[PDB]
Amino acid sequence: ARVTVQDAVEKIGNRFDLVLVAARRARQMQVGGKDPLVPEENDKTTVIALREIEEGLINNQILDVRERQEQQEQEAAEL
Amino acid sequence: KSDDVNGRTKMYKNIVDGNHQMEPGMPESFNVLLKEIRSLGINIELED
Amino acid sequence: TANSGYLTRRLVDVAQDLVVTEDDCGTHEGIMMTPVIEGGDVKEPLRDRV
Amino acid sequence: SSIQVKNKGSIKLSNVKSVVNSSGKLVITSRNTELKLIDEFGRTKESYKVPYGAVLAKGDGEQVAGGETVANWDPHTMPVITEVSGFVRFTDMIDGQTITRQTDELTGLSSLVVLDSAERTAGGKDLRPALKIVDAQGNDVLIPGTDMPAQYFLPGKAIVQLEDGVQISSGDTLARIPQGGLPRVADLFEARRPKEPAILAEISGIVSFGKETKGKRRLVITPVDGSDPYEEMIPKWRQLNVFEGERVERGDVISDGPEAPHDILRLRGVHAVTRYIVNEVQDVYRLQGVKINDKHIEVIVRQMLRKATIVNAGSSDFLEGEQVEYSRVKIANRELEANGKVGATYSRDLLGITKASLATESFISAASFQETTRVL
Amino acid sequence: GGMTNLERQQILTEEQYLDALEEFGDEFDAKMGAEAIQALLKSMDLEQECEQLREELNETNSETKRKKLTKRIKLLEAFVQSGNKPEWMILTVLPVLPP
DNA sequence: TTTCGTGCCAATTTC
DNA sequence: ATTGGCACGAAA
Repeated sequence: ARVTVQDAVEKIGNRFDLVLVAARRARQMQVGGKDPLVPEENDKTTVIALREIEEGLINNQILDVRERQEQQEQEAAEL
Repeated sequence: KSDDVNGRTKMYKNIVDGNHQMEPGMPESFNVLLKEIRSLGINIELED
Repeated sequence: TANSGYLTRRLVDVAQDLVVTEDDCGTHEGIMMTPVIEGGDVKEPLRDRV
Repeated sequence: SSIQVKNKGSIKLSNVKSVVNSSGKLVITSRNTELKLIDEFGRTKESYKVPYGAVLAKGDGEQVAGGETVANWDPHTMPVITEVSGFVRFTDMIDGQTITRQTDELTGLSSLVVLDSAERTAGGKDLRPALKIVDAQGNDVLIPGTDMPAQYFLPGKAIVQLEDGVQISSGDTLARIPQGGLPRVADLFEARRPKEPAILAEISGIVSFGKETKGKRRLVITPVDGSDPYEEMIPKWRQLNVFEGERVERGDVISDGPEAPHDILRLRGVHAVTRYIVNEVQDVYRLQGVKINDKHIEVIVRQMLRKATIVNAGSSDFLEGEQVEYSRVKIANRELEANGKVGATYSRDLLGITKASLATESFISAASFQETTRVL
Repeated sequence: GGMTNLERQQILTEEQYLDALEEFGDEFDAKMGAEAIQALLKSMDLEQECEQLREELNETNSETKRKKLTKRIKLLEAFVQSGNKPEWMILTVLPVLPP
C-alpha cells in the first residue's frame, strides 16, 4: 500500500510531474495490455505505478523510449 | 460532475467500463451567460 | 466574519493570476533586511526575516 | 519627555545638526535626528526619536550604562534656539501693528507676544518681523559654515521671554510656541488616505513663506540650484512644524499626522512604500500573536504596483499622461533600446486592491469580481 | 442649425419650438426622442472631432479641461480603433432570449 | 477663470 | 453605514 509519496517525489523531482508520469503509467496498466514491473500485491494501478516509480523502473524518458520502440516494432511488423 | 451534459454521460459509461478517463467539454452555464449577454445587445463571441 | 470574508475575497481577486513561471530573472535589486525594533524592545530578530 | 536607556552600550546619532551651548552641553537643531544604541558587536538594539531642540547629557559615541537618561526636552514647548552667541535686536517688529503687550499678573516675567496675521493690523501683513544676533560692535554675527546673516523669523502666538538688550547664547530659547484590527488592515490594503495626512516636501531646498491669509497659507520652496519655486497651499488650523528660511529635503515631514502611501511612493520610491506597508500590517498582526511570513504581503504589494503613468511620449507610441501596464512599458522600452532609440519615461502608481483588481487586462475576471455593468 | 443662429445641440422647449417654427419656418430642423439622438450620433465625424480636440488641448493651459479633453479623445479613439459605430448605441432591433 | 469646497448618486457589505 | 467619483457653486 501507500501512505507517503516522498520517495517517488525525490525520484522524479516534482510532485506535479510525478502525478503526470504516474497517471500515464497507470493508464497504460489499466486500459492497455501492459503488465506491472513490480509484483502486484492486491494493489490498484495508481499505487502500482507509484511503487514502480519508487524503484526507478519508470520515468518520462523510459516511457518515451518504450513508446518509440513499440511504434517502430508495429511499423516494422505491419508489412 | 456538473453542467457539462455530454461529459456527464461519457464519464458514467467510462466508469462502468473500468476506464477512469474524462473528456471535459464546455459547461452549459457559460453558454447561458453568452446568450444572456447577447440579449442585452452586446456582441460577445468565441474566436479561433 | 463578513468583513474578514470580504477582505479575503478582495485579496484573492487582486493576486489570483500570480504564478511562479521562471527560475531566475538575473536581477540585482533587492530589499535590505534589518531587525524589527520598536522603542526599547526588539520585536523581530533578523533570523526570522531572512 | 525623556529617553531612558535600558542596556549598556555605545550611543550613535544619525542626521544630527547640533551646537554647543553656553553650559557646554549639546543641543540638537535638526528635525530628523535619530538616537541608536550600538553595542560592542555593532548591532542596533534601541532606537529613539530626538525632537528638534533637545538637551543631551552624553555626546555622540560616549559610553553609557543601563538605566541612564541621555536625552531630555520640553514636550509642550517648541524652542526657537539660535546657533551663535550675541545680543538680540528686533527688526520689523512694532507694537500695536504685529504684536501685543501682555504682562503676567503673578509671575511678572514676560515680554511682547508675537501675533499672527489673523490678529494683527492690515499694515503688518506686508511686514515680516525677525530677531537678529549682533555683537558688541553692532555687526551681524555669521553662523559658522554659512554666509547668510543670522536672523530668525517669529511665527504667530510666539511668547518672548527675554526683552531687548539682554545677552543670549547658543541653545537659548528666544520664544516658546504652544502646540487597529481588521479595519486597519483593510484600509492599509485599500491605500486609503488618512483624515489629516502628514504634509511632506515635494522638492528640496530653502523654504519660505508667501502671501498670507490668501484663503489659505502659502509655502515656497526654492532649491539651491536654479529651479522653479514650488507652491504649497497648507490650509490653516494645521500646526505647521517648519520655520521660515530652513533647509528641507524632498519627502520630509512638514506637518504632523499619518503619511499617505501615495506620497511615500511619489517622494521616496517603491522599497520605502513596500516596507511601510509590511511594517504596518505586521504591527497589526503581532499584537494578537499571529505569525505570517513577509512573502505574502510582498506579493500583495507587488500586485498593487501594476500601473504606470507616462510623463512624455518620447519615441514610443504611449500618449503622455495615460495609465498603462508597467510590464508593457518595460517590454516596449527594452525593445526600443535594442534598436538604439529612446524609450519612454514613467512614474509608478499605487492602487488599492479593489481598484487594482478592476484595472486588469481581462474583462472576464473584472466582470466576475464586481461592477459587471460598468466593466461590460 | 440652418441659416439662423441656432446651434447644433441647443435644447429648446415647446413654446420655443413653436416660436422658432413661426419665425424661421422650415429652415431649421428640431427633433425629440431617440430619433434626435441617433441623428446627432450619425452626423458626427470622429477624425475631425479628434483633430479639433487635440488642437484645443495643445492650444490652451488648464487642469480640469485637460482631463476632460483627454477623456473625450480617449472615447473617440476607442470608437475609431474598433469597428463600432456611435449610432449602434440606439436600438432599432431587440434580441429575444431562447425560450 | 481657474481652482477648490460641497452636495448628489452609485456600488459594496459570509456562507 | 461607508466610500469614491461626478456636477454645481463659491473662493481668490
